[PDB]
Order: sequence, then C-alpha cells, then structure tokens
Amino acid sequence: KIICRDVARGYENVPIPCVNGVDGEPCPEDYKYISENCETSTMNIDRNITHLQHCTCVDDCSSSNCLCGQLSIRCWYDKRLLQEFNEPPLIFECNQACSCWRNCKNRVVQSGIKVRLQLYRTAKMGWGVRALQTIPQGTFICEYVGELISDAEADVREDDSYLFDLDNKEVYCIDARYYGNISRFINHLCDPNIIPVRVFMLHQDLRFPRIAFFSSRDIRTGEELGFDYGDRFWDIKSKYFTCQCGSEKCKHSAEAIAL
Amino acid sequence: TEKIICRDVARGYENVPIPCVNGVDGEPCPEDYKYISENCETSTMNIDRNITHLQHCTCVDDCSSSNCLCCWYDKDGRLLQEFNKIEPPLIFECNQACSCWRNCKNRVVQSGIKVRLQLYRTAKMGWGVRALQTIPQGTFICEYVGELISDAEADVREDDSYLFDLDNKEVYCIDARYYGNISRFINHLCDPNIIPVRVFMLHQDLRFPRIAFFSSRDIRTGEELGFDYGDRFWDIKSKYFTCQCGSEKCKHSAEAIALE
Ligand SMILES: C[S@@+](CC[C@H](N)C(=O)[O-])C[C@H]1O[C@@H](n2cnc3c(N)ncnc32)[C@H](O)[C@@H]1O
Ligand SMILES: C[S@@+](CC[C@H](N)C(=O)[O-])C[C@H]1O[C@@H](n2cnc3c(N)ncnc32)[C@H](O)[C@@H]1O
Ligand SMILES: COc1cc2c(cc1C1=CCN(C)CCC1)N=C(N)C21CCC1
Ligand SMILES: COc1cc2c(cc1C1=CCN(C)CCC1)N=C(N)C21CCC1
Ligand SMILES: [Zn+2]
Ligand SMILES: [Zn+2]
Ligand SMILES: [Zn+2]
Ligand SMILES: [Zn+2]
Ligand SMILES: [Zn+2]
Ligand SMILES: [Zn+2]
Ligand SMILES: [Zn+2]
Ligand SMILES: [Zn+2]
Repeated sequence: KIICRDVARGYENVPIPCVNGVDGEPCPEDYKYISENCETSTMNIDRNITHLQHCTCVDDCSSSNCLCGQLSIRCWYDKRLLQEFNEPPLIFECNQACSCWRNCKNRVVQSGIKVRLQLYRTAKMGWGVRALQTIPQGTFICEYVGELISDAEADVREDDSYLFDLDNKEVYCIDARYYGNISRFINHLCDPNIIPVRVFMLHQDLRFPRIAFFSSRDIRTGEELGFDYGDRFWDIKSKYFTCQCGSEKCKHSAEAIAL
Repeated sequence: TEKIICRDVARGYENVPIPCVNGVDGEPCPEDYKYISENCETSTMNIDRNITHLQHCTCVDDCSSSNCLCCWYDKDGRLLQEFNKIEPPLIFECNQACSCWRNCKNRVVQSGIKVRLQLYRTAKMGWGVRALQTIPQGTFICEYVGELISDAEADVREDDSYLFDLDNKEVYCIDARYYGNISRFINHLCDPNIIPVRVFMLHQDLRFPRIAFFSSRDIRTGEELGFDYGDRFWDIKSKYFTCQCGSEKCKHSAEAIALE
C-alpha cells in the first residue's frame, strides 16, 4: 500500500515513494525533508573562494591531469569509486573556481540522486530504504543531509538516533532528526552495502565534509540499503535494544554480544 | 561583423548558454574575471542561514493560491501589474521550510535564467548585454551575482565599476569585479528597461538581499539591457566619462552635465 508518492516533494532529481505493506504506520511526517544541509548552529565554514583548490581543465575533467581528481584521498574514480585497502576517503569535486564546464565528470555528488530508491516499512527495523534497480559497486546513492551542529549540541539532543559524526581528532555532527533527506531512514546492517565518503564541493573546509553514500558491492533489485553505524552507536544503544538486521553474520544481536 | 567568439561565457552553469559576439573592435572575450552563477565571498560574511526562524508557507500545492504566506508573481512567473516598479518591495520566495512542492509558482529567481541573452561589444560603452528574444514586462532576467563584501570594503576597492549596493538600513555590496555572472556586463541606460529587486530565497538575513533583474517593459529582440545605475555612481563617474546611453533625455551626457 502506497502511503506517499514522493517523500521528497520534488526536491530530488527523482521521486522517492513510501510504501507500507507490513503494518499500520502512516508515512512519517515528524521531520522536514530537505535536500541540502542546513546550518542552525554557530560555526563559520571557510567559504573563501580564493582558498579553493581548483582545476584548469577545459575538457570534461576525465583526464588524470585534472587537479581536483588528483586531490582525492584513500579512494579514486575508475569509471565509479574504488577505495584503498584499510581514516575515511576524501573526494574533491570541481567547484565555482574550476575552469571546467558545469557538466564535467567530477560532479557526481553535487549532481544529486540518480538511482531508484523507496522508503518502505521493514519487518523489525521500522522504516528502511531499498533499491528499486540493480546498483553496481561504486555508485553514488545519496548524501547524508541534516542540521550541522556542534559536538556539545549533539550530546544533549534528546534523540540521538539520527546523528552522523564529522570527526577528525574538535568534532561536528549532522543531525537528521528534525530536518533530513532519505538517508535518515537508512538502517544499520552488519552486512553493509553502502559506505560513507567525505566529499567537498562548494567549499574545502576540512572540518565540514559532506557525507556521500556509495555502494560497496553490487546491489540487487529490492535489497535494503544499510551502512555500518559503528561501535559508538552500538555501545550506546545495545544497553536498550539489540541488532535485528537478521544477518547470519550479525555482530550486534543479543546472541552475538553475549558470546 | 558578428561571429560567436565564445559559445557560452557561463560554461554551462546557467540554464541556457550566454554567447559572446564582437562586431565592433578587436577586443577578445573578457577573461579578467571568473564567471560564477551564485554569490561568493572571500572574507567571511556571517549570513544567518538558520532554517528554524524562516517565514514559510503551509501550502501543499504549487503556491498559486491567495493564501500562500510567502506574494508578487503571477501564474507565468511575472511580477503582478500592481508591483511597484518604481519603488520595489522585497520578495520572499519559498524556501526549505515551506511545505510546498519544489516546483511551485513562488520560486522564480531560484529557477535561474530562462531568457536568451548575449554578451556583445557595444559601439561606445565597452561590453554590454542584449536580449536575443522578446521579453514581456515583469519577467525575471538574471541575478546580480558576485562577491559579497561590506560597504566599508567596497569604499576601498581599487575598481568600483562592478559594485551593487544592498539596501537595508551597516550595509553590504556585491562586487562583481573578480567573480561575477552575466550581470557584470549590463550597462547604465537613462531609459532603463530592467529594474533590480531585492529577493530572499534560502535565507531571510535582511542584510543580504539577492538582487534580481526584472524587465520593466516589453523588451524587443536585440535591445540592449540596462538599469539606472543611480546617483551614487554618476556623482563619482561623471568626472571620468559621460553617459553614452544615447537616450534623447539622457540625464548624464556631456550635454546634461554641462547644463548642471
Ligand atoms: C537513523 S534511524 C533509521 C530509520 C529508522 N528505522 C526509522 O524507522 O525511523 C536509526 C534507528 O533505527 C533503528 N534501527 C536501525 N538499524 C537497526 C538495526 N540494525 N537493528 C535495530 N534497530 C535498528 C534504531 O531505532 C535506530 O536508532
Ligand atoms: C558594470 S560595468 C558594465 C560592463 C562594461 N561596459 C564592460 O565593458 O565591462 C560598468 C562600466 O561600464 C561603463 N559604462 C556602463 N554604462 C555606461 C554608460 N551609460 N555610459 C558610459 N559608460 C558606461 C563604465 O566604464 C562603467 O563603469
Ligand atoms: C547513539 O548513536 C549516536 C550517538 C551519538 C552520535 C552519533 C550516533 C549515531 C547515531 C545513528 N546514526 C544514524 C549513525 C551512527 C551514529 N554522535 C554523538 N555525539 C552521540 C554521543 C551521544 C550523542
Ligand atoms: C562608482 O559606482 C559605485 C561606487 C560605489 C558603490 C556602487 C557603485 C555602482 C557601480 C556600478 N554598478 C554596476 C551599478 C551602480 C553602483 N558602492 C559603494 N560603496 C561605492 C561608493 C565608493 C564605493
Ligand atoms: Zn578538471
Ligand atoms: Zn575542478
Ligand atoms: Zn571539472
Ligand atoms: Zn546485525
Ligand atoms: Zn505557498
Ligand atoms: Zn513558501
Ligand atoms: Zn511554494
Ligand atoms: Zn544616458
């Protein structure tokens, strides 16, 4: 049963419907869907355009001489992102200071969602997000979008369920509780199929990466998307509830934690 | 003797290309600036971008009704005839806090440039911008885009030719000298066919209106676009050059200066 034809109300490149064939819960409305991060705290991001590293290409930035391409860290594009073996990977997309055209090949994340997703009711994990088409390894899925808040503010938010940390070693957080995009509905999987990548577009302030999800393997039609929320989340939450990802390899179920 | 010397000065950043032609002289397509399609800053502007305090509507349609709390556009994206073209009020477009669909009728400026424009070499005023199509009165043309700076920083800029004052009353300016869009090339006309309007979209920091040009009459294909730069400019620049607008009632010509 279709409870909403587009939770994004046209804010994304494509519609993101919500269905619930499992239970009585209506299409969630306790948040505001936004497609880009909102700044509701006090931080000053360095947006100084003269600070940007930029390329001088006048092709499609598909050559290895593209300076922006060369700045990528712990990852790189083949045709699709690959990651280095074993600190998160950094992508520097082209920006307003680059000489290239708006439609160069180094603007994947800033160009937005391309894959077909659906918000759906899962059996045991509330709302989740699934792929409606096959998605090859290394494909951009969606950004993790919300309010940029400080570490102090995140620690006192009443609900911690929608936080994503921007951590160097001084930390900032993206809180998708009140304002967020489709990513706020992605569950934890102990068997993850997407990974977060730190991306820079309009600014290159290393304290404030944008978080982009890329597939970590080929994903089949119908599969739930999920990332590894990590030990910080589970060390907190496992004292109240345990993982219901249902994987034969689950690391956070009551059974796995007892053993 | 006009051939395209650049097919798109905006490098595909706008919805339509903006070609550059020169049938007057030997000047090359301007390259002493960086074309950008949204405002930038160098030193920090403390824009208040906090979403929780935005005024916003509760429409769940396309904001074509009378009850949209966000007021000035008609069904076609044009300023309503009531709209005071002499003393423009502020426009608050829809934002991320609004309930409506992205594609609603109150996001005209955020949708960007729709009309065909051309950067061209003028006879007597350097580079200028002209319409390559008819533009009905009250149509959005383009935004004045550049580097946001304080009025105090503007007062010390070496070149003041590309400044635009952001009306609030501390005040700010856009400087399009180093970073700007097609608007940086629009000349002064004493018989202007476009007007600037302060607009708020994603934030409502009243210090930092964004400046949108709307046609003030029906404009014909080929007509040079221009707004009235105003007295702050001519009080300064009259002593360096006179107006070449060619208007019959030109208020800033060698002739008019002489009388005054
Ligand atoms: C960011 S929300 C994901 C969307 C959430 N399922 C919903 O319905 O709104 C994170 C919360 O979802 C639930 N959740 C996510 N992954 C889970 C898992 N593997 N096992 C149990 N609950 C999970 C927990 O309540 C967790 O705090
Ligand atoms: C914002 S720039 C407009 C683009 C400019 N024509 C160019 O070639 O780069 C403003 C400058 O253009 C020239 N200009 C603009 N309008 C003019 C006019 N009506 N008469 C004479 N010069 C004008 C003056 O040099 C003025 O400072
Ligand atoms: C209990 O979960 C969290 C607690 C904190 C967090 C991030 C999470 C995460 C929440 C879920 N999110 C979707 C991804 C995992 C990180 N950042 C934080 N600062 C805290 C520690 C108390 C608030
Ligand atoms: C000489 O022209 C200007 C001087 C100043 C200005 C705006 C203009 C304008 C320049 C041209 N622009 C495209 C439209 C008219 C305003 N804002 C300013 N603060 C000053 C006063 C000295 C710097
Ligand atoms: Zn490049
Ligand atoms: Zn680049
Ligand atoms: Zn590029
Ligand atoms: Zn699990
Ligand atoms: Zn409305
Ligand atoms: Zn609105
Ligand atoms: Zn609206
Ligand atoms: Zn004149």
